[PDB]
Amino acid sequence: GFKRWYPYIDNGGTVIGLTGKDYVILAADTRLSLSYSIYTRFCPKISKLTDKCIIGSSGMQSDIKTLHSLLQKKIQLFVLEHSHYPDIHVIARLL
Amino acid sequence: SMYDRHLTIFSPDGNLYQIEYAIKAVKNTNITSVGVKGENCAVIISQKKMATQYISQDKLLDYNNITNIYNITDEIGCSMVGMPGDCLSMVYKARSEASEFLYSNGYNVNAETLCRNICDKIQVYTQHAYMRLHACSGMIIGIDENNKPELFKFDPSGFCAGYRACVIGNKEQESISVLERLLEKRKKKIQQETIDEDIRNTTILAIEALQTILAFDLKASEIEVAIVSTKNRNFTQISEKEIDNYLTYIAER
Amino acid sequence: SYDRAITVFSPDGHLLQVEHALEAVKKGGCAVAIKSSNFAVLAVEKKNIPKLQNPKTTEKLIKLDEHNCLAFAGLNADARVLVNKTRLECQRYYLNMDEPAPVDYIAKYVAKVQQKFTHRGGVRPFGIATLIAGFKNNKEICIYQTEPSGIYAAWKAQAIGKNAKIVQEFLEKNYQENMEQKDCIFLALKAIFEVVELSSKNVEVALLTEKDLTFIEEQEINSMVELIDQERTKNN
Amino acid sequence: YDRGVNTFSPEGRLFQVEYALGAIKLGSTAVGICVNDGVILASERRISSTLIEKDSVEKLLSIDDHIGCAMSGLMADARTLIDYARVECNHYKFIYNENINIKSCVELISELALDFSNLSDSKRKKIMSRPFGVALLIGGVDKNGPCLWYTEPSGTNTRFSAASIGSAQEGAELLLQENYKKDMTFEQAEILALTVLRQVMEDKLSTSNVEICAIKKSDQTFYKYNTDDISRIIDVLPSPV
Amino acid sequence: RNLYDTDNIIYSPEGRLYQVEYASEAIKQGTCAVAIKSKDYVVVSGLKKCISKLSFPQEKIFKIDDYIGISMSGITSDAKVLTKFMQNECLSHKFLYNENINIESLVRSVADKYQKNTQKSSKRAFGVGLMIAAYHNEPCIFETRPNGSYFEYDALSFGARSHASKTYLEKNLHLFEECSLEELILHCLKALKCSLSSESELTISNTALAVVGKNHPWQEISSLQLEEYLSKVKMDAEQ
Amino acid sequence: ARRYDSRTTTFSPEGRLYQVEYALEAINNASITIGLITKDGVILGADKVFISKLIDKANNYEKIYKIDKHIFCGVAGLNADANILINQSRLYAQRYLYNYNEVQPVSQLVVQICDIKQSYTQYGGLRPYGVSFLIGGYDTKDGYQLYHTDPSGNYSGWFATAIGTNNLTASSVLKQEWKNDMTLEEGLLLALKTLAKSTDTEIPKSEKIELAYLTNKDGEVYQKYLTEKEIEELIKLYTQKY
Amino acid sequence: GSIYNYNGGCVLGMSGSNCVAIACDLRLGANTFTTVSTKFSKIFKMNNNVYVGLSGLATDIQTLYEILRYRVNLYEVRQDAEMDVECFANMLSSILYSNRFSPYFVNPIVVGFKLKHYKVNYEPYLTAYDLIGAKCETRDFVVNGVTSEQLFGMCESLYVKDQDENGLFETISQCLLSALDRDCISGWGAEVLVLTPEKIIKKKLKARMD
Amino acid sequence: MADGEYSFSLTTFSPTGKLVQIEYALNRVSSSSPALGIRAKNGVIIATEKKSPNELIEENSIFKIQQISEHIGIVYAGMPGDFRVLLKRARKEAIRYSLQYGSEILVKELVKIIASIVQEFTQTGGVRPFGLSLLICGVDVYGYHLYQIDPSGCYFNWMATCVGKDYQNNMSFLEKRYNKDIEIEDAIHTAILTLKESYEGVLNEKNIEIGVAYDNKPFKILTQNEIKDYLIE
Amino acid sequence: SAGYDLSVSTFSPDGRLYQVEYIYKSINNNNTALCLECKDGIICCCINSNMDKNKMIKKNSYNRIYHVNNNIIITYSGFDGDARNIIDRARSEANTYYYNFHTNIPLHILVNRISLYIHAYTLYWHMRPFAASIIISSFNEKDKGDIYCIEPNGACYKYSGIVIGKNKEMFKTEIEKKDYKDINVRDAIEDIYKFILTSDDHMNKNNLQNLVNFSWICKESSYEFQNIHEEILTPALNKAVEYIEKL
Repeated sequence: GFKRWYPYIDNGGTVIGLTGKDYVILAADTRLSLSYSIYTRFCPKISKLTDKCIIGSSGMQSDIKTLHSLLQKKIQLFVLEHSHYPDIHVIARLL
Repeated sequence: SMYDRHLTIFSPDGNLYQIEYAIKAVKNTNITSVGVKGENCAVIISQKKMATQYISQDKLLDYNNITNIYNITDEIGCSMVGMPGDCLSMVYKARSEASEFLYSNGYNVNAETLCRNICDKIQVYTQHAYMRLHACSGMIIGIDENNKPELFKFDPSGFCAGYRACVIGNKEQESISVLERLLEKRKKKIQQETIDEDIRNTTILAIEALQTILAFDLKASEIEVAIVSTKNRNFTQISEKEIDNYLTYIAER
Repeated sequence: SYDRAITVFSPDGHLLQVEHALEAVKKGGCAVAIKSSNFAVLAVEKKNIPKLQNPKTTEKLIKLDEHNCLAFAGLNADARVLVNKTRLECQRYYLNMDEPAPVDYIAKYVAKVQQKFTHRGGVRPFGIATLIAGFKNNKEICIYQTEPSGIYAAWKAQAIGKNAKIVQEFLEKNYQENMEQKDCIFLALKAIFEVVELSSKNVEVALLTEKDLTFIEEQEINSMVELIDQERTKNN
Repeated sequence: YDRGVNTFSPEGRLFQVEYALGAIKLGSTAVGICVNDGVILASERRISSTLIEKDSVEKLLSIDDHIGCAMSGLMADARTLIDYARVECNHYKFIYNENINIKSCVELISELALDFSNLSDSKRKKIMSRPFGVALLIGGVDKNGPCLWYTEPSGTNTRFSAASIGSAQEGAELLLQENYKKDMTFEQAEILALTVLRQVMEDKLSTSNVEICAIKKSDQTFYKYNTDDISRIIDVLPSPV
Repeated sequence: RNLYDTDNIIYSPEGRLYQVEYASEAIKQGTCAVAIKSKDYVVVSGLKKCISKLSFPQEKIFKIDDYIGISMSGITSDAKVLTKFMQNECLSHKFLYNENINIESLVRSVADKYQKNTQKSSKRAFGVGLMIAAYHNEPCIFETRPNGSYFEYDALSFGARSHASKTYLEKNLHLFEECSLEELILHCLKALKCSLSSESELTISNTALAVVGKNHPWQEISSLQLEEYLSKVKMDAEQ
Repeated sequence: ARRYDSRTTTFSPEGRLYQVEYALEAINNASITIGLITKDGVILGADKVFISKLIDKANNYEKIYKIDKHIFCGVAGLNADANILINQSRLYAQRYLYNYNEVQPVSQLVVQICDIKQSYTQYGGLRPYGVSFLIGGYDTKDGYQLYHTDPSGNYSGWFATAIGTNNLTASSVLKQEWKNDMTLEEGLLLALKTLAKSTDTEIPKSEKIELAYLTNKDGEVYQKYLTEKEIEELIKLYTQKY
Repeated sequence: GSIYNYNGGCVLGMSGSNCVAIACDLRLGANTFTTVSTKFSKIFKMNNNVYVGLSGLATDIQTLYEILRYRVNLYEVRQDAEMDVECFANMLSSILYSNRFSPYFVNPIVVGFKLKHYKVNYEPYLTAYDLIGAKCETRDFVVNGVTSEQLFGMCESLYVKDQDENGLFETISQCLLSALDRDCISGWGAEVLVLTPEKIIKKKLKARMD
Repeated sequence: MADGEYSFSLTTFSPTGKLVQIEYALNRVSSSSPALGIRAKNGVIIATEKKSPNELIEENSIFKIQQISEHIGIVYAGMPGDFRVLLKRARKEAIRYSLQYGSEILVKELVKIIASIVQEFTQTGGVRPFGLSLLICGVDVYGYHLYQIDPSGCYFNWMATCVGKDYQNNMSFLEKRYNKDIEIEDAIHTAILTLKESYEGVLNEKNIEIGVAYDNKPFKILTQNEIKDYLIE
Repeated sequence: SAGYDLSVSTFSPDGRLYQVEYIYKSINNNNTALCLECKDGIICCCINSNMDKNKMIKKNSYNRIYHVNNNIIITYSGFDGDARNIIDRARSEANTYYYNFHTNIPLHILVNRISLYIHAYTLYWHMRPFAASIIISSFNEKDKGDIYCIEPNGACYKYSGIVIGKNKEMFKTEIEKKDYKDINVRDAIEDIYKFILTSDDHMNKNNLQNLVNFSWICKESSYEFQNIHEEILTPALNKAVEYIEKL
């Protein structure tokens, strides 16, 4: 017979954050891997959400891309419906 | 009420005037079809004429495409007279009914049962107020499972019946008289016919009947003739050349 | 499923179906509810053919749940369906909160149902007005009155149904606060008989306390009716 | 009647919406005033009799901590709209962890009000079978400071610095137009509100026939006025001449 | 009596749909808007209706997407439903395909939304018109009607007494193609002023103005720049 | 299509429901149905409408119907509507038995069927049921019971009552003659008297009479639908007693 | 099968001359070895000519009995007659099959009289079922329940054709008791119903209680 | 359409309490070709007038007497399409009963189910009533039955009856010569004589259909030759 | 009329459906569309003369000629929204046919399906019937041209050349003079421009450029849909115009 297909894969990579008094650093490596092979050496893990807010993710690349794009869509819709850009805290609750 | 002639509801005398008006709409098309049964065959003859409707007939119209005879299955065809949208709709309903029957039961529907199922469908239009009646009257022919021809006719009221011969069109009392005379004249012979002789006689009777009804000289290009027999159980039209030969024989007699 | 808008705005800006429901309510019997320190008296006209109709069957003063009762005027069948909906909601509230439903919550629910039936396709409004007596969560006694439009208010004393204006005006100039049970009962009887024939068999009276809903006995009503007849004859 | 609810008139106006507009001209009069320090809502209450409990009936409801509302027209419809606004404002608060902007609440209310038009099946299906026949004044304080908004059965929302609704709408609006000023401080806003209400109220102004609420910019918290506050405003009022 | 204007699915003996035509009539009652375009820019200008002295002017133009904006005339709630639909279609297209939607396809979808509301007795036509201005490989202006038709324009105007603005636009249509953004704005504002009531004037309060072009995302004009433009318009009107 | 809607569930300018008034007119135009409670059981009697001598008059009761073992009804109004609602009420009684493992109290059954009728008056766009029911039964909670329902979903309990045509005369006869403790025989004779007086005659006719009663004897409830012979015997007794 | 061992129990039907008998054990088991009741009858009267014996899972016994009572009562009120035993048997088969894939865990028997109106002749009628409604019409005896093998042996060995009511009672009671004495999860009393067209005799046997 | 706001009753009460649509369906029936049934001692007969419009139609294609199951037959007076629909429904209900209970559907049960179906069409939204009356005859354990079903959904139990045109005079003629103790042959002769007294002119084996259920036998439709034999006398 | 013309589902006592006739009147009042079979292709032309006073419309932006599979021309006269609806349905049927069978939907089957779709909106009392007539046509080497015209009543007929919409009678009178089965599409262009000049009095040689849509399926276009280039329409327009101004 055929085994049930597993819908998860870890594409690897790290995201690192560090706050300051008036700044925040978010860094991420760009490798995209599959098991012990490299799909590509350049797959950015950080997406810009607002002028003052970005998001960085690690895990399954298809999920990360869909989630970043969904969050960007929701935020643009929020901007159109409510006339202002959501603060980082609003986005945190929404995520 | 004031709307008893608008919906399919009874009027004070018990009539459903919408059914009568749909039948009149069929009559208004000015199209005449005739079906005739033989001993081992059946024929339908119709005018290759556009139904009198809002638009008229252009000289750029492709007259070969004008028809009122359709195949339901390989072995079952029909004439559909009435509003062309309704006639096409009834053709598709009949085709789907036949196909569903075949799949469900593993054998082809015969003409009688297909007519009765179609009329079951039409009755729903006659009882539900929100649906318009299909202004369409039809004739269905086929060869049943005992190698006998069938001739059945339905009309907008959902009433169907088998016939020795039938006419759809404007006049139908005088058409019935003409057909009765032709049938008794054919019956009074006692010689036994061959299959081919039977088919020839049936087709000639159908053509002569349509001609005596319409009261003018039929041109082979303006009429269509379809046959089913025990020699060839497929519902097939005949060529314009064979129709012309039948017409030349009829005229010279 | 039928979906036509039955209640619509007339050119004047009125919901004529709601006003016709109000007419139905005005064709009902009179009901009076009076409030006190920790009890309420509810009374309602009785109509019953003598010796043939059974009086114990028809119920215009009914118990929703442990602590809430209801009187109504207007169409009986509408009232029965609305009352069963209200009992169901009482129990649903108890299940979802682990506490019995307060009186104000139930009044708001009843008014919401009536409003909703003025604002949904394919339904007509309830032809009933209701008086709801019960306890709030602070154990305070309250009386609410709802109407077919869905509007409600709390009252110290109120009458609904046919001839409700006469009863209302009477109650205005005769109602005191923190009256004793017997005096509140007597006031309710006087209010109801302001517009209904004087008789014991023409009125049903109940008293609402924290404990339960208790209907006043026949003999007590007859004695109070004799008192009313005496005061009437002596006043004439 | 003969028509359907979605019919246009020959001048391109929905008959039902126009009729609903004639229902909002009824009821107690309310006035909203929005100045820099906050927004004030004041309404007259039309007590039908001494037997009615004043606490029960109220024309100034709070939609959220930072939003209040005055209403006119059909009170059952108004309560339906207000309950919907409360649910929606709290859902916004849950999914965004912040107070909803007043204008967004007004938009939600207006869409609910117009739902009878059956214009689109997106999200919930049509349930309301007619307009609401309610006009509202919705004031509150959001990140943009105090603001006063007006919504009516046609679904148009308009922002005001001061406005009025109810039976005495026109007289109150005349008084507001000629007296309102932008740099007005809060106490002067209260004085103006009660002066207008007293001038247009059939009864004589007093602590029991007038209700007040304010949403000050200092704390963005809807606050109801008890008897002491109304007493102070009344006793600081001008002469009735 | 008409006997044919009661329901939206009924043709009159002349082949007309009266309910849809009434929905269109609603459009002529709105405030005036003007859209004109050069080879690189589309300028949209409209009048903001004021209810009373103490009221804030109503909003006339709306952003749909980075390079798409609309103006409307007619029933505001209808326009809001359509605005939400367009914003969602654009954002969903960006989400799915990572590109800015084709403006023709969006306008066709809007017109089909219009059309579906005219075929059933349980619906009514949207009682609003949409003027759509975008830059997608070129400036473009579209109009959508309650009957489900849409048209592309080089200059467009509708609303109450928009025939004066249309006269102005027809007169100067030849100029708009080659004129600079400043000149295009002046032309749009003058066309809008041509629809003004006698006593009225164009002010920062009651005038909505947006630009969108090749490298210029949809953007409303600020009060200071708008005021300078209005002053220039008045000065060259005095001439 | 709204032009064809008759608006059945719409209030009238006086808070009336016209379809319900007309259904009540139809019920008033139906043959008399009477009922009364003795100490021995509930009696239901009815006048049969003549159609032809060729109707099959054997075991053919058309106005009194068994709903359950302890419940049975009399009908006044449209017989087909009544057949629908009788089927429904039989279902309701059996459903109560299924859910609770005990027979349904009579008032609960009456309430369920009356809810059906009220719902037709309030929801939808259909005409109401044109039937009045005289529902009688026995249960341990309330003893012998008798109820009257109308198209509006209304009902009420009675010690004796009549519905259908000329219910005024029958009701007056019952009010004069009905007593608080009657025996089954006295009840049946009184039922025959009121049936005869409402049909404008003096000696009733067996062919035109349906009589049934419902007794709780020795702990079980039993229903007797009197035949033409038993009714003939009772008619003889009535003509003796009057 | 373990589900059927949860409660235990069995039922037995037998016919004589113008008589028929139905018998069951009285135990309600739990967890296959704990006796929680000794008056749990598996025999149910549908009407005077139709009885059903329901062995198996007690919850399913009660549920199916309630369904059957509902159906019989509706049929008989609509028709104004007593349901014929064969119609009832076919109906029970159809009800069991309607749950073909999530069945009631029951092992029914039907015992009664088939009436053949000329006077009236009363022909004994017996049928045994499986849980999905397969039917076995028989003239001598029917069995069902976890004790089926023992009952089959006892009946095959002891059944005697055309016995009178007393002989029928003795035979069916002996068959039931001997079968029960070999079952760990059945017994604790036996009820025996002997049917004739005129009377029903209900007996409780002095049986083993271990 | 069917559902939605467009589902409202087309049959409604008039001020006098009458449901006029049912009356109009009744008129439609009273204008239809006569039918009748007779309950005899050991059988029940249903007979109908089947008058061929023209010599072209095939009589066998028109059968106004149909079998619902073994032992149950049906004839109608009124609209034939309605009859076809109701006959299909009756056959379906007969087999549904047979699947549940194994045996054949009792005549009363079938009649009640079909009457309820007919009644639905006088109350449900968006439809007209059926324009016909049905006579249902059959034999079961409980004897022989002859039932009529009216457009309203009321059903009657008959010893003998006639529906369709001239049915008052036909019923007078039939009650003049019906007794409970007739035989099958006498009943068939009486049915033929009634249909002759109604029909104008001369009847024959083509102008009428006859169906019998007698001596606990399956329902059968008399052939042309059998009826001709009945017509010889 | 007489109350029988308020619904598409009520026959009049004379057997006519009046809502359908009113739709026909609407279509006959609308702009003109024609399709013509030539020797080596079919040629379609839409004359948008109703828009002659719409001076600000973007030049050549309103086109009523669409295509299905890049080899079937579909055009209309009547409401634009209804026509777009029907064209969407035509394309949806083509997609479904391809999905089921992996070959393009034959023209006549597609015509039947479209006509049935249209006819279904004439059957119920709550749906507005489509106010548009449709021309659907194709052309290939072995079969020559196929032109079908679908009516609002749902009747589809086959033509060698068809004119729908306003002034169709005069256009037909002009078309019928010559047998175009022996003329090439390029040569037919000038004839069509001449017919437009003569028959539509709203059309002059000034607005002929921006008011006429031209498309064809011919040998030159490899028997696939194509809008006729302006470099072909220009000489033909000029020649028709000078010829007309001569007489």
